[PDB]
Amino acid sequence: RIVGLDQMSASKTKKGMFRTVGQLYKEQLTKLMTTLRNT
Amino acid sequence: LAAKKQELEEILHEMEARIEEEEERSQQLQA
Amino acid sequence: LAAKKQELEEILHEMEARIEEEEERSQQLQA
Amino acid sequence: NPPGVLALLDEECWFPKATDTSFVEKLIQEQGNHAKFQKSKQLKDKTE
Repeated sequence: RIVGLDQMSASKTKKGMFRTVGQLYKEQLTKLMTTLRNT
Repeated sequence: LAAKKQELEEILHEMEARIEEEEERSQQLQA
Repeated sequence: LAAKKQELEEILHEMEARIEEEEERSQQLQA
Repeated sequence: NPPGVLALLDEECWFPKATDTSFVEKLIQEQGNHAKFQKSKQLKDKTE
């Protein structure tokens, strides 16, 4: 898992270092958009 | 060779961690 | 591939040692 | 601009102190100005 205190509340680890909760699906869909931008 | 490739992105991740940890150490030194 | 593997272990060990020493430096000298 | 639902979750996840009800109220307050979110406030059970 991503670095954080008592990970299964007040964790104060680094911000913007590792992958994010989600939104990788969103960027994958945007990449799919870019793939479909030429055909 | 594919395994070596994925270890190369592991190395890139580690160098990014290097930069971030240097920044964190400097910030903590400021305090 | 062998050279990059050796580089991989070297960077792993350096990352471990550096992140350790910086975490003690932060959590002690930050006061 | 005022963040969307996905963006608001993006900030909300990283907060140290947070809860579902506070997030819902904050979303309603920040997006109540916009007229593209129809609402029917007879159901205050976080269904909007």
